[PDB]
Amino acid sequence: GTILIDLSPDDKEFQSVEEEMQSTVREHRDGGHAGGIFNRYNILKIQKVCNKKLWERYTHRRKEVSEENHNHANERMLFHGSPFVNAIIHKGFDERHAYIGGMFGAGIYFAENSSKSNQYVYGIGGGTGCPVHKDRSCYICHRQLLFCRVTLGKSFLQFSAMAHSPPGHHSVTGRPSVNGLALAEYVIYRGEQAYPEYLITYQIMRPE
Ligand SMILES: O=C(O)COc1ccc(-c2nc3ccccc3c(=O)[nH]2)cc1
Ligand SMILES: [Zn+2]
Repeated sequence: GTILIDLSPDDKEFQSVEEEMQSTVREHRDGGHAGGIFNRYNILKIQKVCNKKLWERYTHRRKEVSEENHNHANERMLFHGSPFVNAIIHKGFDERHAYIGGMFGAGIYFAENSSKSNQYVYGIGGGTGCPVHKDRSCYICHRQLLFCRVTLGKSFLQFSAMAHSPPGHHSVTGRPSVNGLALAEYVIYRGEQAYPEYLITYQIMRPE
């Protein structure tokens, strides 16, 4: 059911997604071990992910959440990096895309910082890096991230340095409690609460 539509670099939509990607890069406490060393990206392509069935799955669940939370879906646009990106865009998010060992239990994790999601493109901890060169900081190989529409509903706040969401909540928020520059991370426990809106193809760029 999925089609991918290329956005032109001239399109205001391309430009606003690129800006969110670039402006949410930060330094990581691993010095770049997982995701590589970079301050910005080379954006090669941005595609809209269009799947009627998956869209309707997401909006159905969004209405349920909304109606459980005084007509407030608490919808965000967040990044997701995954070795399963090509399955997610065709079949949607589900229990197979969960981070079983994540800090907030088995769920599907999203980030405000694009560079945090970049650490997962080649797997947990960056895995063994790119398939071609076995390099977590590869500057040649093309990487992909998703920029996703995510329904948080009532989110349980965890202050901090598939399972079920906590009773009375639709999600968990991991609030950064030590690194003052880190943005929040989020976890949902139902795949229907995210839609993989944009597929972004990019390279990390070697600092000069
Ligand atoms: O590789 C596996 O075994 C299961 O596959 C995955 C797939 C994705 C992520 C993942 N974790 C995150 C944690 C915090 C913030 C953002 C993210 C993110 O973007 N992706 C972890 C494991
Ligand atoms: Zn490579």
